[PDB]
Amino acid sequence: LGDTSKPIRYLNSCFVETSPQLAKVIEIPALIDDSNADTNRTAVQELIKWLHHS
Repeated sequence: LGDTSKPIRYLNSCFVETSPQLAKVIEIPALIDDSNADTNRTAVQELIKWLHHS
């Protein structure tokens, strides 16, 4: 229930944003839109591609 226009931040073991390949935790700003209860398929596609050998 947030804003579906923010980028995706990648976090390593530390608290500094780094390269996507050397990342540990994915931070999705929002999934369900706060305007007309929409859904964003970009985030799930990125999650699917990242949850692999990357």
